[PDB]
Amino acid sequence: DSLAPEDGSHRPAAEPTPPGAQPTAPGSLKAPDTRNEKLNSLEDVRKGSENYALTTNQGVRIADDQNSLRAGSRGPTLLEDFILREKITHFDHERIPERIVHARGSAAHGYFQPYKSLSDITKADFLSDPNKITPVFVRFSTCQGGAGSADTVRDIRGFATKFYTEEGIFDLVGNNTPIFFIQDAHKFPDFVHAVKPEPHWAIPQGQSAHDTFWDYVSLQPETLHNVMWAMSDRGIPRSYRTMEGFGIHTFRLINAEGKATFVRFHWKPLAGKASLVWDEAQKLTGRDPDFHRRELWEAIEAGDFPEYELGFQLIPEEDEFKFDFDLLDPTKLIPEELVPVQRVGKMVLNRNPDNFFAENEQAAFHPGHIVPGLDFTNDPLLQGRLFSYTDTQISRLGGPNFHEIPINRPTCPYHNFQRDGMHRMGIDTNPANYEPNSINDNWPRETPPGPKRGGFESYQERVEGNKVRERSPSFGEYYSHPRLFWLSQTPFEQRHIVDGFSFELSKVVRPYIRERVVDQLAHIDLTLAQAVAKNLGIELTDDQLNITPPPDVNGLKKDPSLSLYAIPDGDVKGRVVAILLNDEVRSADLLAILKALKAKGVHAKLLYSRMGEVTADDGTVLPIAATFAGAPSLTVDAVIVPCGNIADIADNGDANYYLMEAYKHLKPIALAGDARKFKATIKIADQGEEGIVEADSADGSFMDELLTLMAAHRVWSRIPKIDKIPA
Amino acid sequence: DSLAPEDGSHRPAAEPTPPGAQPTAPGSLKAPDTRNEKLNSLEDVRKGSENYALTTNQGVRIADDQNSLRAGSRGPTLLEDFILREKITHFDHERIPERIVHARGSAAHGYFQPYKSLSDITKADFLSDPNKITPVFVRFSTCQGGAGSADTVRDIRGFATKFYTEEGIFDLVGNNTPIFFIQDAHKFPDFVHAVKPEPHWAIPQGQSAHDTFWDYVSLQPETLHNVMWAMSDRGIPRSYRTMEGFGIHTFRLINAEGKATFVRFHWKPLAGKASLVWDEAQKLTGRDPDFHRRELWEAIEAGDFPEYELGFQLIPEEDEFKFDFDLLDPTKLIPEELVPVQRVGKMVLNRNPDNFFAENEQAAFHPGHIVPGLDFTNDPLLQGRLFSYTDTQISRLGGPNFHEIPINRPTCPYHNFQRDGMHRMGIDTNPANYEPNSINDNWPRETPPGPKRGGFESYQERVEGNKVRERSPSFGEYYSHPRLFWLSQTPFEQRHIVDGFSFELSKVVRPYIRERVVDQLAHIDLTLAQAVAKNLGIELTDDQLNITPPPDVNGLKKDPSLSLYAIPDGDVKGRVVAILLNDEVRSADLLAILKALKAKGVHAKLLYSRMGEVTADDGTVLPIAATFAGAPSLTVDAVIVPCGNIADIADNGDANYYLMEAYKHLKPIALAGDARKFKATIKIADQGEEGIVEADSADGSFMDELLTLMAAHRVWSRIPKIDKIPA
Ligand code: HEM
Ligand code: HEM
Repeated sequence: DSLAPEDGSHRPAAEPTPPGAQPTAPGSLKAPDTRNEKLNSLEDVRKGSENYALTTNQGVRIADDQNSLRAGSRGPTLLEDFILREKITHFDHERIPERIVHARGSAAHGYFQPYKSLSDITKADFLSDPNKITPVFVRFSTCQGGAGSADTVRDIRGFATKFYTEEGIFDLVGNNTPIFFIQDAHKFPDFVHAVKPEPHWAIPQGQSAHDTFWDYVSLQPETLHNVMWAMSDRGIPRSYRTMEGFGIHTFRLINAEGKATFVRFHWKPLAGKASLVWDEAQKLTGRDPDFHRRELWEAIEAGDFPEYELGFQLIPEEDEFKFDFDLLDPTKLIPEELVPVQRVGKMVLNRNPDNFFAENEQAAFHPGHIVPGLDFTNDPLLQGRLFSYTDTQISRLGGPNFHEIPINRPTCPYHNFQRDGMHRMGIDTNPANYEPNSINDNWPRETPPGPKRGGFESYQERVEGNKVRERSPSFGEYYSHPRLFWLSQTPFEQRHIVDGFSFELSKVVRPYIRERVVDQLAHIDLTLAQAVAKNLGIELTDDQLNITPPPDVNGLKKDPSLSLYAIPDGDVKGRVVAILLNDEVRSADLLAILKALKAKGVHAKLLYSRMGEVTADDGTVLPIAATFAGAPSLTVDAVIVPCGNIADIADNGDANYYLMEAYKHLKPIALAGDARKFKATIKIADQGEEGIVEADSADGSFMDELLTLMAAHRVWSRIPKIDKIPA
Repeated sequence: DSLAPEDGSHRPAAEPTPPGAQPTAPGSLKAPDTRNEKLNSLEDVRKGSENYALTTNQGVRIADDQNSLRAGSRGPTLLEDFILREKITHFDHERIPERIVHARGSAAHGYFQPYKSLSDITKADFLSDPNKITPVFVRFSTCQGGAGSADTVRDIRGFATKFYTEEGIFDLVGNNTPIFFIQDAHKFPDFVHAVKPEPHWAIPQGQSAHDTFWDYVSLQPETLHNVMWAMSDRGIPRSYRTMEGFGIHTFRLINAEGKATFVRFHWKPLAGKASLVWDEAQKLTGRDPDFHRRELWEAIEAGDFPEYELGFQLIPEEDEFKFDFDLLDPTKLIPEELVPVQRVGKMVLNRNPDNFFAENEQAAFHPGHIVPGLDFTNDPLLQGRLFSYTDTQISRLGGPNFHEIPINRPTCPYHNFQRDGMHRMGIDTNPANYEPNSINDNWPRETPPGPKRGGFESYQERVEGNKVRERSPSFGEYYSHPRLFWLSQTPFEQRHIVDGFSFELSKVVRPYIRERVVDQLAHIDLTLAQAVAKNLGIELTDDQLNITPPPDVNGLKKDPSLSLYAIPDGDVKGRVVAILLNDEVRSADLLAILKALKAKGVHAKLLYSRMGEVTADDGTVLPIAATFAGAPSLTVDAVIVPCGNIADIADNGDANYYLMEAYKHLKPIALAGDARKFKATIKIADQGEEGIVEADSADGSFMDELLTLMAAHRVWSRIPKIDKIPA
């Protein structure tokens, strides 16, 4: 045949295009000129296709790939069909075990560069010079669900970064909240068992809203801090581009003089912090369970590269015990009001992978993979993680040679006396496979530690204690950080936390677990406890009403850096606006709308009651991106309704529903000319309302008003009004 | 210790209870007295818990399961902590590869029994006596998505049954539609690759609504038949209890005299056929991705055992060539108007598993597992399946001894000379591991074929032809079955098919693919092609308008057994009704409502604006099951609103939205007394309308009317009215 069309419409343009303009494709075909040392080094295993003959894996050309070999055209298939058997066998063996946690994830390639040399505090080569660029590979993920679960669940998110440094791979394997649920790695199977689907029936997926999770939390108050972050809007990010990242544990930075400095790692999203609202997130898991995966991929194809600032909280070794919390306790955060985040460098994700399985699914990150200039601490959760990644990757990725899988390979040299193992790629020519050896003059050889290019030596921390299985008494405080978090949130963020706990505990079948969680909230803050209790039909006791609130954290009664929205940081580039078309669109409005959006890097999606095209007043042919039902308001940041023949869409139920949903979800809406007739559906004032942009036409200040609302993300003042709308 | 409450509310009652009344639990604890030979034979591997000490896997009691061993309570974790290392190691290795296809599935144990001896047509032991009971294990599944994807997607469903017979395991591995998409097994990797998530970015999950699927369909017209079924409401079943099951392929039955009879296998749902509507199914993927799994599990815990009647379509050997279609072509169905389904037996699923992973995830089904009395045919899709299941299970389940994993083990004797392999459990004492042998007097020994308890011998079919990779010319007809299916559907079923095609093609980014699909629909039926074209903004050509319709199927212009709903078969037992409460419910209404529902085996869920309890007018304390938002109308089959203080929920946006959503999804709604004020929300006439039950109180005829509507499943007459509602 064949039938790719004559117009060449099958193939997407190899240039940045806005979401939905062209079919997506493998990164190296979408952006062939985007390169980095790692992307180039993968060239040996990239496999093309065009102009090549179809063959078996042994290189034999196939003549007929449509039929098995049989004795007669209606006869039995013959065992000698080696073509069919290789093809079916490889298909039969396609799947590998998904990760134990973080199985649902989306990744991209990029690069990192420090703003200045950090040689006074660390000898890490990748932070030693502002013009030294280090390729990275980043994988973002949910945490509980399987690899086929949905993106916009309520859950913690993983944020893992593989740095291909000149002195080794450093993996920074963090999450989107600055603490973890538990204190010691020994409890990790217990916690993860409690949050994952229950064992009898394997329900629920991607949800902590079930009895065993809340049983565990209620019995293990150390979890309450991260639970508070998960119940807030932090648990439902708008995009991986708009959430923070944290390494959680205190690590060490080691300089050339041997000085150790404690450090906690942060990633700041340069697109700003932004989250969905629960009803929107939950409905989006049904409308588009691949929303975050798609959003990341389309941002990079559009040139809206995710950018993050690496930042360090630095504490001198002499200040280890100066806080009212233990620095080694992963359930405690270090307030930025106490220890500021120093900016360190920028990370840009600018290329999607070519093959998700080969590059994303087989990537292996490990917090153990550190480099000279970095070291660990005794945090008891970090200590046990050091054992687990290595162990799980051998079974997940089939053997001990997972570092030879292309995405995992260092770009710098690697030489040692390790040999064999399943799927061994490297063919070693060294005469010796042991050291010391004389037969190869002891090569490859050990290298002493030094200021640069030196071997790894651990910091010589003094260890003094008996061999004990004991929690440090300093870790036995569970309510002051949850309280600090609570008081740092805005009133509307506090309401959403309450709503999250209420919704989750309403799904817990055993009422006494609900009551025990409420009792724990009474140890954090009474207003919080009472608001959740009222939603659960629970009444606090007199004793509960008199629980003394936990102490402030080093005199802090709040830290605004813990809130998503108290300090504006809203950027609109990369956001999307739905434009609800009609069959006689006033092109003056459309011109003005698209020009204003284009100027700020905001994308548009043209919607209608059907697919195809509609023609504007002026004759302009407009292509329809999707239908009102086909691409609901859940997927956009704002909605504009231009003037024209509004009767065409005024009696359309889907069109009205579109605005009711967007209104409920606090998204800015802009109506021009006769589009103002839609105000009745969303029942608000004859004279108007903050959050609803309206004018006779879409001109000068109309688009400016709409853009200012989008920079603020959502219209929080509309909260009290949304409860009367049936949406 | 003592974390369980002293009223014993942590533990669910060991007796049938309605959905939501008690926490769910492992089958053997929930129904200890429900037994069968297979369930009894698994007792040797069932492990309890209560009153035992916590140990390592080697039997060593653990003292402190809260902490790792470290040097000092704030020191480093020590390598010698063997307890931590075993616990983390086992956790790190929990996952196994998911099934290549049908990775999402839900299973239960039950039993089968034939109505009468079928010895005249088959010597299969399990079909030989009405008193012979055969334990079964059934796994239902979706087909495209991973194990963590959602249940109510649009997709084919798998229906696999493992019969533990006295002469061997027979697995009947079928789907919920009577044909498959492709003709020859060589194309299975191509088709599956096309429907699964696209390889560069691994989107979309659980959906065929993407370009590669429709590209393949457009290029391979053999797919159109199953595609028609998938786009119909067949692709979105209400529950696994309410869908049909088919083996698809023509197999053979072989009696004791050696006569072969062609057979196609059917499962009829005794609960009747019933599906969701697309908007409901897609929203239910977000609100409860585990809806079918949960529904199956809770039906069994309630005593609403899923029941299916096994039926055979039987064709004499000499009638092989008497149809317009080839009996070996799996893209063609055998119309029940031509060859009736003979009732054969009943299957009842009456016990859930104890551990989903151990029993469901490791279950292994193979269509090649047949028993004497059955045989295969040359259907080329079935022939290639024979090779694939064995192959894939060794990698999925770790080795060649997967038949020793408890759920997969036969209940009958198994003895042979096979030895070793990974994870070997059986310790063979036979002196010989080969035959022929004299050292063990040749045991175990082969057995001749015979009427009962004999060895397997294949039916001696004549084979005549050259070795060729060639499709039979008899399979080259692709549009008459699609058209037969189309014409057999009700008008509302036809609209739902049109809507499915239009929705899915609107998600295809390359417009030419949409056009190619429409052209293939114009070879099936012009009305169908025009309606889908209109929704895509596509205009058929004059040549497309003149394509002659394909021929009838052996004189048939329709067959009502292909419709879900043209012949009523509606059962209400097991269905559920939402009851929207208010703070002063009129208990006369509630007593009448609940007793009427209870008499027909219909469940109820009492909803309110919060959790806890509400008090009825006469002091009756009413326990709240869930909130309006917490348990949406998506999860119920009907909604009743009793009288009382309606002002309490009349202003509630969620309560109104609950009715608008239920109304739009065609569910019966019943309003009593003051609850009739809600009619304005759903814009129903003053006089009333069919599908809305209304009266002054919930008495005599009110509940009979509502139950009548529930037996008809949905209110199809309301279809024209739902478009004006913004829901
Ligand atoms: C501060 C606490 C933790 C953080 C921030 C964290 C973060 C993550 C992330 C982001 C991933 C996915 C990396 C990817 O995208 O492939 C991951 C995977 C994993 N984590 Fe951790 N995790 C933490 C605690 C733990 C603990 C305590 C253990 C066990 C002792 C653990 C065991 C695992 C395992 C087994 C995997 C799968 C790795 C693989 O298959 O390649 N995690 N974790
Ligand atoms: C009439 C056509 C087909 C039907 C009705 C069918 C049905 C099913 C069902 C219901 C399952 C899941 C069983 C379970 O619940 O574990 C399954 C699995 C599977 N199917 Fe088939 N299938 C068909 C065609 C094919 C073909 C043509 C092939 C390959 C040549 C194939 C390969 C597989 C594989 C590899 C699995 C996974 C088995 C395992 O891991 O245990 N299927 N199929």
